Amino acid sequence: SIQQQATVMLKIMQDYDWHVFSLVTTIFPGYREFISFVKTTVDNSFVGW
Amino acid sequence: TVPQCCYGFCIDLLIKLARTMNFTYEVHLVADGKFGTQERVNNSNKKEWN
Ligand SMILES: *[C@@H]1O[C@H](CO)[C@@H](O)[C@H](O)[C@H]1NC(C)=O
Ligand SMILES: *[C@@H]1O[C@H](CO)[C@@H](O)[C@H](O)[C@H]1NC(C)=O
Repeated sequence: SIQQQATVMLKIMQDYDWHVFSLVTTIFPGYREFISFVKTTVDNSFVGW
Repeated sequence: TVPQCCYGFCIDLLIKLARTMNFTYEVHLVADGKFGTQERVNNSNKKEWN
């Protein structure tokens, strides 16, 4: 699903030392969950980059 | 969770605040017995304090 693919992409960003990123999304209805998940992971700061 | 008798500077300040702002004090000790900060635990996915 989108949730686990997002985690894999965030692990890829952890690798290669990529810390700054921008979100570009379409009006596709199936990506509001993606935006919410990315925002929640950004709010998660106890671990990770 | 037996009731103890804790007192000192902080309780005096709390009593002053309660008298000045109509507060009621229900002092209870922290279960963890520590100040509590950010730390990593099992299933490290959510950000939480202790
Ligand atoms: C809190 O401050 C406001 C503004 O000064 C005051 O009107 C109010 O009475 C205060 N609260 C108490 C419990 O006194
Ligand atoms: C505290 O409560 C009593 C009764 O409820 C009231 O008469 C008194 O004015 C209150 N104190 C303040 C600072 O508002």
